Amino acid sequence: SMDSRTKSKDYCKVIFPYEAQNDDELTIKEGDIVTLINKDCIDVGWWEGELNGRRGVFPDNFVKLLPPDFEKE
Repeated sequence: SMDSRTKSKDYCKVIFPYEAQNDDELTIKEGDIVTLINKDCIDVGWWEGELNGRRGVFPDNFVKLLPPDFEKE
């Protein structure tokens, strides 16, 4: 039962579609919401998040970081 138990979290709204080229990547569909878990370093413009129970990496250029007020959990 993979779940999150932390206060310092982050959420992002899928602005555009993006299929994970591999298991290492994460798939996202426009309109959906991805939970930001980590943030790549050498991968400028890429962040690590989770969606539909799938954790991976995706282009930050295809997602919109939610405000500090918007908090699902």
